[PDB]
Amino acid sequence: VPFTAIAGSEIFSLELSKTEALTQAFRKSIGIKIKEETELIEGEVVEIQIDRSITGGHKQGKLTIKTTDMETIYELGNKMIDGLTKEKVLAGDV
Amino acid sequence: VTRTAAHTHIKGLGLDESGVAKRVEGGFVGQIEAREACGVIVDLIKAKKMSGRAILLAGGPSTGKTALALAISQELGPKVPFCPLVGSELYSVEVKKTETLMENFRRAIGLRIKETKEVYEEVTELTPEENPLGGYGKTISHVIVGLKSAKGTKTLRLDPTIYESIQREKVSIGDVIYIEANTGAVKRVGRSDAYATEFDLETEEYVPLPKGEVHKKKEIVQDVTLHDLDVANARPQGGQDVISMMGQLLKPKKTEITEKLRQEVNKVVAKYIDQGVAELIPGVLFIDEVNMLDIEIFTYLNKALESNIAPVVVLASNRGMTTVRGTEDVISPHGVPPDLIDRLLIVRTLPYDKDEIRTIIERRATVERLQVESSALDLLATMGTETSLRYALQLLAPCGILAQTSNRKEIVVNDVNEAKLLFLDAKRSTKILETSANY
Amino acid sequence: KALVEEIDKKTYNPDIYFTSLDPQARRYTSKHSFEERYTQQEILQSDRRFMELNTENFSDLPNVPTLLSDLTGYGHGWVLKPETLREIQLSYKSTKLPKPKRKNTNRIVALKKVLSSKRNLHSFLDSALLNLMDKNVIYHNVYNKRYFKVLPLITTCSICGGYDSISSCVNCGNKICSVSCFKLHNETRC
Ligand SMILES: Nc1ncnc2c1ncn2[C@@H]1O[C@H](COP(=O)(O)OP(=O)(O)O)[C@@H](O)[C@H]1O
Ligand SMILES: [Zn+2]
Ligand SMILES: [Zn+2]
Repeated sequence: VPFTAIAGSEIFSLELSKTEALTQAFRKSIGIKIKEETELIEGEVVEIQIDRSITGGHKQGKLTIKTTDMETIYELGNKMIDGLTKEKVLAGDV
Repeated sequence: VTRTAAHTHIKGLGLDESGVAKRVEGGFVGQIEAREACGVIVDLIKAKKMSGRAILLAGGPSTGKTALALAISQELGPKVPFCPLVGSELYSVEVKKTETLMENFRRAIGLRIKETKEVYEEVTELTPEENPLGGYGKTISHVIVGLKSAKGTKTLRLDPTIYESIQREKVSIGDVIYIEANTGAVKRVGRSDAYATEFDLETEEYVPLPKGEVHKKKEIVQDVTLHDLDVANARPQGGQDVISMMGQLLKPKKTEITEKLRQEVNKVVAKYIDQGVAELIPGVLFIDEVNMLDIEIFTYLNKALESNIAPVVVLASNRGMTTVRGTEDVISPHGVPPDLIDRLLIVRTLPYDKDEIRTIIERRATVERLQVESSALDLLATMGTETSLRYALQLLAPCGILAQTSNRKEIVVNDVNEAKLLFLDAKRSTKILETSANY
Repeated sequence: KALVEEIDKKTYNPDIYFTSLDPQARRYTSKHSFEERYTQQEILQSDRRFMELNTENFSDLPNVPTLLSDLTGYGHGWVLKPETLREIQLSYKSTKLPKPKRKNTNRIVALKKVLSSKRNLHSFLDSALLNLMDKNVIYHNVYNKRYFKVLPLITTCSICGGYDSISSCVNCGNKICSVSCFKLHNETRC
């Protein structure tokens, strides 16, 4: 339950009017939590293979994600290759 | 998971054709004259027959002006526009307040427009191929593009601009589109489910296969006011080069609307309504705490009420023989100058009574889903009659808190007196602050 | 991304990124009709499995060679048994009119030579009772030419029937969803 504990002296500003400041405070005092049903693919991805864009199969990109529970391989759909390495990281990354 | 704040206990004036009111109905009890006048006014409003009507009501705090305003707003339905904003919001920063008042008048008046549109949608097959007929390199102007959809496939070629739209969407052969033929551009549903599963993972959504016949046709009806059109026309909507991205990244500010734009929008809306596209409805304007306005507004409204498109406004001042804010000697009843009151009439909103106040408290208990005993209800109502109903209204909920902490579902005299002790009122503070050494 | 971040022009190919912890120390490889998708050995295997699916029990379980020869061009020894044929002369003892109403012609003899002919479709292929093109217009008159898929594939779970949380095996390449099924997949399916 976040609060708004601010003295009323600094209501004046050179970027927000009194009405805008009061409206901002009122709308900040009332919050909303949001639940999003996001997904995951966890597990040790021991290798990241990126095959060429073959005509029959547009991406044969192997990548072996496996947790402690099981051993498994996967496949990249010509969109996630740079998703791994937006920042330069290696395989084996959860 | 509910919140009732001094309202949601009101749902209508509760009248009939013959102007007969109901003593307890729609969250309103009493006020026969006020309810009759409000019913007559809203009946006049519903006919859309006039513009610029005005009225001032004399009502003290807690007498029921805001309740009447909310009830009248709900009388016309959600679709009829309304914008009752605080009287202190006029004094803005980035735009002169008379321009803001014109903007609100522009917002208030309503309209209902419509448009019928067609659209085509995965891609069955694809065959691309006119002559330059001169020194030009070539002339590409037709490509057969597939259109899968679900209920039947109808491939068709159009202007090449649709083809470049296909490349713009970057859709593959197994990709579904949604191409409204009115513009020839592409709206992307996403990828398809048939030529899908080419890989175990895909960040791009597979997207459900489109349902229905490909040559989709529909009609849309939207009720949009004119100020949205003005602000949409003011700023650019497209662009590809630096100007568009910098302007959109730039933060627009509130400006002054030119009257030539008013003439233009009136002309185009008249042209569209004459084709049957749009139908006309007036608006409703309300301002509370009006007596704090200055004399310049109080005298500009003298001519602003003569505007031929200005909808019906309602004027609400609670004070009495007061000078208009910023007037050295212009003192008037309710802080509104006589040369302005010579353009409208006066209603009297009066406070409530004993049985009226006790029924108000009981109904507030009902909407707050709490049970009230006769003794506590009568004590609350009585001390409201001496001083103020709002005291009992704001004591109801903490008394329910005390009852819950006492593991009971009723208010007893103990709870109301405990709330009285732990929570004072204005009257008890009128005789206690003077004996304070520390301010 | 991190603007003007550390990079030494090491690969950075948008469609090439190979790394590992070195348990094998290798790198990436380099150097709508089913008849134009896969080869013929696996479709032959699937047809053999389907022809076994034709076989219902011990009666037809060893009949697979006959079915294979038909397709490619006391349990099954024909319906001739005296415990079936020679007994049926008394099985209709409820009522019947079995009488000889027929002259003596080669049709009457064919009533008996073809009766227990010990003849099959395979013998039909090996005999001249029908010409060569009749078996072709019996076989080819059924099979299609090119239409093999016009709606997508399902790829159901092999053992269970799950629809989500699906995943393939490391080296067997068989569809499955539950990791519980993997316990028997790596034992009988992989
Ligand atoms: N006649 C009435 N019947 C029922 N409730 C009323 C009546 N008049 C006022 N109230 C209630 O009193 C509360 C406060 O009224 P308020 O808006 O302060 O009146 P005013 O606008 O005259 O100051 C409102 O939430 C309203 O529900
Ligand atoms: Zn399974
Ligand atoms: Zn396996």
